[PDB]
Amino acid sequence: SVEVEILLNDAESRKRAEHKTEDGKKEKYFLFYDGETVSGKVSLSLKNPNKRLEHQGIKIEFIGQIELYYDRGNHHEFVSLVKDLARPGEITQSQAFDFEFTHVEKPYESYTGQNVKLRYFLRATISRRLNDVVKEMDIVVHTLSTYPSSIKMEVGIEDCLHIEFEYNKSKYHLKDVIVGKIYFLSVEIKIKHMEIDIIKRETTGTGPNVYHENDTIAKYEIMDGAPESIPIRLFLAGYELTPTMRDINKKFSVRYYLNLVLIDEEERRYFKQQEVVLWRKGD
Repeated sequence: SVEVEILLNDAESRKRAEHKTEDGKKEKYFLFYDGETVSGKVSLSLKNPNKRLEHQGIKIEFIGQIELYYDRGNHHEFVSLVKDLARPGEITQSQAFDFEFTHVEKPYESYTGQNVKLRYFLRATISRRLNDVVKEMDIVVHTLSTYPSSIKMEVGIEDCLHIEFEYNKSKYHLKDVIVGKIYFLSVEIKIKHMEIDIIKRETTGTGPNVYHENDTIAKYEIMDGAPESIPIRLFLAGYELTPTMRDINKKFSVRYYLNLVLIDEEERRYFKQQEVVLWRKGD
């Protein structure tokens, strides 16, 4: 019947960004920042040159929403712009409709998680008696930040095991290098195994319940039994990372931790973790 296309102005002049979809594929989408105008045209193409198409209105929407997987039908839209493009009538010929949303709120970064998703899109809808012809084009949003000593964390019993991990920042951008050192200051118990992890914690809070998903992004092992310091360098740019996302519209958080892990000879596990705020540096 109809083929609806959504075409952005300055299409081939604007930046695209890679973003992983719920499946696992990484597609490229038009990248927008907070505030930016979103404009273009909704293109209608009559499959049958020779045939009207009746409708109860054509409209374009800019929507920003949070979708919780434990409540999948119930979208939480945080920004909705609606611009009606046509009154009910009929299309008797392929044609396009201009649209512009000036000043578009996009407070949060796009996120495709484990129990939750935050996406922006344009939706063009042709209302009809039977079923609406609906067309959605996702667009991706990024949030840039700008920022400016030593941070320490330690693990193990009292007299018999004291390990100290020291690193340069409490904040890192997504291409940064975590520069630190492991100090073995006391080792009366044999150490069977030790590692530094970077962990992504996704916290989704849907209804009375909160769900929690830990994802180990990077696992850096500390070798062979002769524990002196050992310098640590974790290269963030090698990993799939997103900025820290704190309490996004009180629906979910994505936070990152350095997780110090120590397994002794009696097989006792010693854990310590500390939050590092990730952020996106503007290119």
